[PDB]
Amino acid sequence: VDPTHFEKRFLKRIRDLGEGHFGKVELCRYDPEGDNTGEQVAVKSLKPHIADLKKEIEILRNLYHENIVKYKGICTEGIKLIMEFLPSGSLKEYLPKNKNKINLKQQLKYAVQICKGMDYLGSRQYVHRDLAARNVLVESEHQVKIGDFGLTKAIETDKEYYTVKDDRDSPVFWYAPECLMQSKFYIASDVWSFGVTLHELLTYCDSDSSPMALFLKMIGPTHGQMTVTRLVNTLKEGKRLPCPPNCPDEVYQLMRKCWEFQPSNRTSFQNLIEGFEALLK
Amino acid sequence: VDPTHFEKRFLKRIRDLGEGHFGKVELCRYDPEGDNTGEQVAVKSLKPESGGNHIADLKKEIEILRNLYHENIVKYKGICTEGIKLIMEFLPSGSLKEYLPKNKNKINLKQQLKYAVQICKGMDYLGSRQYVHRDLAARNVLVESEHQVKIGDFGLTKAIETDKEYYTVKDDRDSPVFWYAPECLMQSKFYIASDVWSFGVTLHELLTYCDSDSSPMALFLKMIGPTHGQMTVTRLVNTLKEGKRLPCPPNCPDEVYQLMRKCWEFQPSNRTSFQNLIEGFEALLK
Ligand SMILES: N#CCC1(n2cc(C(N)=O)c(NC(=O)C3CC3)n2)CCN(Cc2ccc(-c3ccccc3)cc2)CC1
Ligand SMILES: N#CCC1(n2cc(C(N)=O)c(NC(=O)C3CC3)n2)CCN(Cc2ccc(-c3ccccc3)cc2)CC1
Repeated sequence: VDPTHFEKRFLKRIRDLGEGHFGKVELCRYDPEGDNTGEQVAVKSLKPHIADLKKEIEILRNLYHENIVKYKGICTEGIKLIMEFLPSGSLKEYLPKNKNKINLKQQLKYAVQICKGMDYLGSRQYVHRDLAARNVLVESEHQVKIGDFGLTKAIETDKEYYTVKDDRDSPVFWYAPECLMQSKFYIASDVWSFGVTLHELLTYCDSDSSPMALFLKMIGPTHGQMTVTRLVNTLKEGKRLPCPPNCPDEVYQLMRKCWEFQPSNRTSFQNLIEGFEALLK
Repeated sequence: VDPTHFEKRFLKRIRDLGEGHFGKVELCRYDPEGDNTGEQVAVKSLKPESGGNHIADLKKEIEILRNLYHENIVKYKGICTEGIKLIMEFLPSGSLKEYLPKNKNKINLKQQLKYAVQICKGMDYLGSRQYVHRDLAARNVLVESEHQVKIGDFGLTKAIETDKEYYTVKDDRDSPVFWYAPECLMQSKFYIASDVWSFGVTLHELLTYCDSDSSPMALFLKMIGPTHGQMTVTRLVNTLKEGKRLPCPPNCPDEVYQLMRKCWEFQPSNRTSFQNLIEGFEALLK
């Protein structure tokens, strides 16, 4: 018996966790005894892209880090990705609900854990390209995990970036200017996304101070097909998301190093881990 | 009786000639005698659910056109007030987009260069009055006769301040991006030199008889290509940064393509002027 082979006939749908417009992530129970005692799993599948999900499956199968969601296996009819279920969900769901329990010290420990997870990915020559609070899962009050790798791409040995072709669904309010301007994705681009994610974590993912809400207030909400060129212009003039309420200036200064215009001038994940650990002493 | 005062009760709507986001231009007959012998007129008006600044902007447009007098600018006729309406002459041939595909056999290169000259004279008259047009495209160039064109819409026209070189725009979501200079796409800044860049695109349209399969939009989307209703403009900017331009129209001589390329220098200060373009076409027509 292969423990990473899930039979379709025992994978019972409970409900949806998430949707792109090419597929979904569902809560199922793997229940081979038919009595509802089976483990709950998160199951990624396509609407009725296949090559892309097969590559994503193969990336996650071979990642093993305490701050990366666990691969559990596949269901093959078409193919489904079986992952551990984290019932606390993303930081976007968990933080608004748990402000009273989650103080600054705990936010800096989640930041360190996100940086460790990201630096392990970068070490395997991957660029994530979708690092946001909605993709960071809460394992417990004390631990988070990167929970989705839908846009993760390999960087070829002795290249520095991956160039993207399908960009129409880009999370632009999280993207470094080289991604907006030239569709180029470097590890330094994930560091820029991490700065935005840290901004979300420090605002407890409140929807009224999201990266999108705050950038739209800055550039104007009614520019349609010009939205992205105004955002790049704004970033060109030096403007950045403001210091979160209650956020100490030396945390804000580590965030700002994620957002130097030029990839080569941004902080490393290792430098961020050291900065946060210094603040935690 | 003011001949520029059109009474609503005599303005009979016939059909739509054009539609934007906030208003339309309609073919009407102004028929005071009630017997269908009145003149046909083109009528610009706002949609009911109009919006914030649209009335102010149409009233500015009306004052702009009222005081333009040039043989290659559509003629103001008057207004209708009740929800103000701009009354213009009606040109039954329509725009180059309607006319050129139907009339390839009679419109040869010499006639195309004369139309280019007449567009540049109209544009240089508008520039002379400190206006930037910001919408110069074949769909806004009307055909008076086989021998004459007129610039027939001023919906985006603005005054450049005395001792400024550009106008900065804020309402941009409906921009004709495949006609826009990089400084318009990147900074929403509009110079007379920006209208020169649009003129070069409009020349390309004229030289392709406005065929839809070689439109500026079709040719740029095949270059960049059809990516997202959110990243399209930043790919287009990148394409232009790298030096890519619309190719030479089939049958277009290189000496005409070279006048068109002087329109499309990346830096506004490096682009040809309208008076230079007129000179170059006139040299070719000799
Ligand atoms: N991490 C995280 C958040 C997502 N996620 C994963 C888990 C987990 N493993 O437990 C989870 N948990 C919860 O929501 C619990 C109820 C509170 N949410 C995973 C991504 N998904 C969005 C998504 C992204 C990509 C696709 C997709 C699939 C195939 C092809 C193309 C795109 C589909 C959905 C949102 C939920
Ligand atoms: N020139 C030219 C082509 C337009 N146009 C003007 C005329 C004319 N005077 O004869 C014309 N003629 C024809 O089409 C004949 C039948 C073949 N077309 C005018 C502009 N319009 C587009 C447009 C532009 C702006 C607005 C607008 C109105 C109010 C508020 C905001 C925007 C509405 C429509 C397209 C047709």
